[PDB]
Amino acid sequence: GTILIDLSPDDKEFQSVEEEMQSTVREHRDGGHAGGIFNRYNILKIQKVCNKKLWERYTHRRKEVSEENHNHANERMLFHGSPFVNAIIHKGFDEMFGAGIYFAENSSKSNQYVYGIGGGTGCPVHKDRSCYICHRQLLFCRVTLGKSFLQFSAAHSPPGHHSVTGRPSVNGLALAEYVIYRGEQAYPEYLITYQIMRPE
Ligand SMILES: CN(C)CC(=O)Nc1ccc2[nH]c(=O)c3ccccc3c2c1
Ligand SMILES: [Zn+2]
Repeated sequence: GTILIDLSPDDKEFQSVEEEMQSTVREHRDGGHAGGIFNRYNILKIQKVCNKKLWERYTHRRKEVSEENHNHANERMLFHGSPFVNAIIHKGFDEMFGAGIYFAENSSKSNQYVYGIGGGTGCPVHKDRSCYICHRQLLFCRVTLGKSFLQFSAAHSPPGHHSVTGRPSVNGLALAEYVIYRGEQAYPEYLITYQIMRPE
C-alpha cells in the first residue's frame, strides 16, 4: 500500500530536504574509494513515502519507547543508503556496532552503501563507484533512538537501551552514525534520487 508523492522544487519541504542532503556532505578517509569523489549532488527528484501500515507500526513502537524513557522518543531524521531501497519503501525495514540497521547524519556516509558494502562493484552499468552518470537513490528516515548506548568510535540493543550511537572519537569532521535492532523504529519518509557531481 505504498504510494510515492513527487515534490515540486519550489515546495518548502523539497527545499529543506535538499539542504540536508547537500550541507551534510564531507570528505571521507578513503579519498572517495567507496562512494565517489564529490563535494555536492545534483538532486533529480524527491518523493514523499506514504504507507499507512508501516506508519502505524512506527508510531506504536515509538510510544512504547517514549514510555520507557521519561516521555522522550529521541526521534531524529537520518540518512540510509542501501541497494534494497525498493524493498524497504514497500515492506519496511526488516530485523561496526552489531547486526542491526545503520543510519548516518552525513549523507555522504550513506552514499558509500548505495551500491553495497564499501560501495560494492559500483554502478550496475559502468562498474564505477565514482560514476557521475548513473542515478543513485538514498532514504531520509524518521528514526526512534530512545535511550541510546554511547559508543566512542574510530541482534539486540544493550540491556536497558533502544539503540547505539557511534560517536566519532578520532575522525576530524565526521558526524555521528546510529544503529537500531528493531525495523519498526524507523520510517522511510523521503526517497531522494540524485547524482554525485565532479569537482571543477
Ligand atoms: C557488517 N557490516 C559490513 C555491515 C554494514 O556495514 N552494513 C551497512 C549497510 C548499510 C548501511 N547504510 C548506511 O547508510 C550506513 C550509514 C552509516 C554507517 C553504516 C551504514 C550501513 C552499514
Ligand atoms: Zn554509471
